Amino acid sequence: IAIPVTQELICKCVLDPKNSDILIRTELRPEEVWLTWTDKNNEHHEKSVRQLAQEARAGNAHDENVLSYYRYQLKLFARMCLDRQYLAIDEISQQLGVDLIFLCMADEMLPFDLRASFCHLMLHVHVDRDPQELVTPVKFARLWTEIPTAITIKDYDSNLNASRDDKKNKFANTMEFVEDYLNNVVSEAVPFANEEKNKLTFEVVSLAHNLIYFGFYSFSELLRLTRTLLGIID
Amino acid sequence: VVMETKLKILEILQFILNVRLDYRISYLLSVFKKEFVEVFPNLDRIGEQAEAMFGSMLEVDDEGGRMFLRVLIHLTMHDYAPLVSGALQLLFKHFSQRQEAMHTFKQVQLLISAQDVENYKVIKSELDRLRTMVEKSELWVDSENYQIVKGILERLNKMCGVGEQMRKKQQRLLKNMDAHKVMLDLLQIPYDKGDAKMMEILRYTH
Repeated sequence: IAIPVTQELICKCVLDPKNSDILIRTELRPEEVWLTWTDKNNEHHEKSVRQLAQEARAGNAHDENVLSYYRYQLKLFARMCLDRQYLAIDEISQQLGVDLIFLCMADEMLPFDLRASFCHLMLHVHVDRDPQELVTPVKFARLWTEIPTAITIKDYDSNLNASRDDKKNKFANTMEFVEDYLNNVVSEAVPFANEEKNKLTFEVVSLAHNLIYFGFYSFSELLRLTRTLLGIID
Repeated sequence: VVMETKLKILEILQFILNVRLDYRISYLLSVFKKEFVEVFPNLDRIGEQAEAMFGSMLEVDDEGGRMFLRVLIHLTMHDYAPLVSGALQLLFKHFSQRQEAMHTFKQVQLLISAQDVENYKVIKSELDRLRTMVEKSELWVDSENYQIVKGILERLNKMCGVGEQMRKKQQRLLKNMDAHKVMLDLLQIPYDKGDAKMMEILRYTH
């Protein structure tokens, strides 16, 4: 459970601009993302995340170390954005947008642990905010006019969409990525064999659960996802 | 991690089943409305439709419900207590679809009268505004926000109404509108002693 006092103190201390050096900065440029970091000395190094992963697979010690540092920084940011702590959620959102996080998430060449960290950051930063709120799947008060003479799956989905507040969906790409990843996982002979893949699977399933409880999915999409989830279990 | 993801999937499946129950209730309401409008612009036909809706398309698994049962039985054998409890609950609730559907349908509220529609609209707006204000509690723990909250509380208090015949309907509508949850969440807001506006709004909520 998040501790508001220490969390706020750490937010104030870490996000202080005077401590901007200790944090690696990721920038999206024409479309690839580059990480820029300052070593213990007053020197700056900028390199592509894909290149960092390539050399880490090769066996470079410094590149692996900086990748691990970035992963732990992402974990710290995600922990800082727990229980809707906005003083840091806004800073992370401005520093890290939806598009950049999704780009880092979808790519498969990057290590699984980093993808899981990005998924956790996405869940704790953007999924849970003011516009999103828990929705009861069953409602007891129904207007006489709103009842349709003929009801089907498509009509029910249209009614749910009408009930939805935001016409524009910022997580459609995330939802498609989640569906594709779950389909790929169920396609695997062993759903839970690789330790690294298990963490990413846990992050994506948690993201799907939180999106579902927030009403982001339609009935047809939920029904389709049901079979894939059951195949994942067994 | 495997147990955690399995538990999350179980929760997702429970939500899916709840949505299916909601769709079934909507189907019953639509059939009843169609029958009423056709006959009075019959019982056997609607009964046959209701019996037939229960298990094709509204299937949790493509195997006709078998795969769900095998998955639940397999999960019940795991050592993780929460997973076993969830699997047992889902298995028990899987064979009580008709009972749950009828129980949910028995509590359906229509709000036919225009006055009922106006009450629903105003109550929904006030509850949404109150919940939005409650979410941003830190912004007004210690401005016009207090006046807005007081006005919303007074409007809801007036909406409660008078008269037993009207009071029963108003209370039923409020209960169906999930006002208790938001009001109790407001009551749980952190407070500092000595803020007169705060005890005033607390008394209004009480």
